[PDB]
Amino acid sequence: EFRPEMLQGKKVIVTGASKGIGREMAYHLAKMGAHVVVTARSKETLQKVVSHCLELGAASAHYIAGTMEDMTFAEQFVAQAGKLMGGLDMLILNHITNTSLNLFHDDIHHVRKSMEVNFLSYVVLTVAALPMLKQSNGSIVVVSSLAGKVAYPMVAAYSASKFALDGFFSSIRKEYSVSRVNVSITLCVLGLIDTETAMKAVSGIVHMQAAPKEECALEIIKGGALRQEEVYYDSSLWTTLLIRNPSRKILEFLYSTSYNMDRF
Amino acid sequence: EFRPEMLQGKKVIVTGASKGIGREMAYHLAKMGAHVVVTARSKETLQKVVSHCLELGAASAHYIAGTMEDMTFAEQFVAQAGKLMGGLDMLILNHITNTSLNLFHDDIHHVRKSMEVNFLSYVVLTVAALPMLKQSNGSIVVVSSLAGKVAYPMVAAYSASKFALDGFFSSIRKEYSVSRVNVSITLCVLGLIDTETAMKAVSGIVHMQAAPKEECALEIIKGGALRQEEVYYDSSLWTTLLIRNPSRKILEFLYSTSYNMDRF
Ligand SMILES: NC(=O)c1ccc[n+]([C@@H]2O[C@H](COP(=O)([O-])OP(=O)(O)OC[C@H]3O[C@@H](n4cnc5c(N)ncnc54)[C@H](OP(=O)(O)O)[C@@H]3O)[C@@H](O)[C@H]2O)c1
Ligand SMILES: NC(=O)c1ccc[n+]([C@@H]2O[C@H](COP(=O)([O-])OP(=O)(O)OC[C@H]3O[C@@H](n4cnc5c(N)ncnc54)[C@H](OP(=O)(O)O)[C@@H]3O)[C@@H](O)[C@H]2O)c1
Ligand SMILES: COc1ccc(OC(C)(C)C(=O)N[C@@H]2[C@@H]3C[C@@H]4C[C@H]2C[C@@](C(N)=O)(C4)C3)cc1
Ligand SMILES: COc1ccc(OC(C)(C)C(=O)N[C@@H]2[C@@H]3C[C@@H]4C[C@H]2C[C@@](C(N)=O)(C4)C3)cc1
Repeated sequence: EFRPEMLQGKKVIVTGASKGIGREMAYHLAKMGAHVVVTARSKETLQKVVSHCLELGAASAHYIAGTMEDMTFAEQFVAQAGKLMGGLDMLILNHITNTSLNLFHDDIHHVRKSMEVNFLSYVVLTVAALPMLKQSNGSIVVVSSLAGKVAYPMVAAYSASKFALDGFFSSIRKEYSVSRVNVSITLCVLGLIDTETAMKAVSGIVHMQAAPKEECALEIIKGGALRQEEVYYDSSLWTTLLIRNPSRKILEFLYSTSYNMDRF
Repeated sequence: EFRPEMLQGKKVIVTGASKGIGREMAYHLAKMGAHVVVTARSKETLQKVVSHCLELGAASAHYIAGTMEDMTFAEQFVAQAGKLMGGLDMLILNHITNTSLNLFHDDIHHVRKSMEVNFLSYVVLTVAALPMLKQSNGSIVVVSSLAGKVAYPMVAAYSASKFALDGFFSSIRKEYSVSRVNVSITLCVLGLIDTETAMKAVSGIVHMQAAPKEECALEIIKGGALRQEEVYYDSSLWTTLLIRNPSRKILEFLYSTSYNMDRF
């Protein structure tokens, strides 16, 4: 069972932590006395998150600013953050590119950028962070959505990227398992959360309950620290008891001996 | 219920039809006396597929050669094919970039190219083909894998792209449904198929039964023409009765009224 002590002194990276769910996570970690490196593009809002992080009692707090469109930056960032904290225990992958609810017409530029930022940079960051994470037997935490398990209209490019995350990360989990690479991977499936970006975007289009930004953030941190494979968090419990797919876990198992990894 | 007559005189595009499942589909279509435009990179193997297509009694048969890494080409191809057949009734999306079973290490180049070819060009091709497809109330057929519904080790990049397909195309289906855009979308989930590329790649690593290239090709064509949302095709029937996810269909529905499209 979870205890706040678990994060004490741990070295954690949070991406897209200038606002919303990201920022809330940085604050939780600050309260648990962890080492924290935060990132986003806006260095003003990032300075402010760092200050409050030190206030709340973080072991240390730093930021590095830059866009996750830039794959060179994503690689360099992880290294620099590692040197700042002298190692890495948890990689919380949270950022997403500016997106809004719209019918898809011919906006290929958006579909591309969505894969580039929401998915591809998550990979680039994982590659960079893995050596340090093997060292500490750490954790990767990937923030996904209900849109990354079931289909929604108006978030097509977004949904695609969030689906890709499940495919990739659920796949390398199986690789790590048999390679005895001892890094855990948590995929967090979130429903509507009352962040400002969210509430603006869904206003007048979608209607239903939003779950609170603060509790959601903790639920994520909880799941990663307890090395859970998935965290489900939504207002409706009917969702949390239907979003699960035991069929898939069974299939992935019946297939599990039908290949042979020993060769690697 | 299906009948070969349904394809008679229809104008159909098949991608990656120089070999394997692609080529088999082009032959089935030729037998049903359809118009056929095929594509891949290799113009030698493409000439050959065209000849045999004419032989089997295609209403017409042509090829256009070029790489689907090139997004300009994917756009131009659909247009040229449309002019050749004077319209378009079915878009069979089948090609994938060269891939093999391996643990993921740091091959970002591959992950990228995989999204570029296996997913992104599918979108580019859809955008281009949609005006003609609205005209004929046609069909889009998207070739996916069991790896695009459940997680496998050693095909991480591949799985990611095939997951993305489900997310994007399952999403725009819902858009088309309420926009009264009358183009059907078939996602074909395939298990191991005895194509050469497949048999070589899995040899010594994976073990189990492959389903025959020819029957698989027809099952796809069948599903698209009967405007089915999904086709499942695998050796094991235990798969076909476990791969289904009725929970998701239920959730997508309970959510279906909780947003309001009327604004678009
Ligand atoms: N909010 C919800 O109801 C909802 C629902 C389900 C799942 N989620 C998931 O939860 C996560 C966080 O959502 P949120 O609501 O907190 O979003 P948010 O408020 O918009 O925050 C996104 C963060 O990402 C950063 N960012 C945006 N573009 C970037 C770029 N190009 N490069 C680097 N950083 C960038 C932003 O900082 P800068 O713009 O200053 O760079 C910001 O700190 C997302 O992964 C989302 O998929 C959200
Ligand atoms: N085979 C299986 O057991 C298996 C299992 C599940 C799902 N599937 C799915 O079934 C579909 C077909 O599989 P397959 O076994 O027939 O594969 P395949 O034999 O390797 O054929 C792939 C086709 O794509 C073309 N292609 C490759 N790279 C290309 C590029 N960059 N640009 C344009 N065309 C390119 C190839 O022609 P050129 O190389 O000459 O360009 C070839 O015609 C794939 O989408 C795959 O995901 C296959
Ligand atoms: C069509 O009906 C629906 C659409 C969307 C719905 O919320 C989801 C659970 C899918 C979700 O994750 N939405 C996110 C997404 C889209 C938008 C709102 C939210 C924040 C977001 C952002 N932070 O940029 C902007 C990114 C529910 C229902
Ligand atoms: C780890 O155990 C497994 C791995 C892979 C398995 O087959 C799948 C059902 C996932 C699949 O779709 N494989 C495809 C894929 C990988 C390889 C073989 C096949 C053809 C392919 C190609 N045509 O390039 C080359 C593309 C089953 C089991």
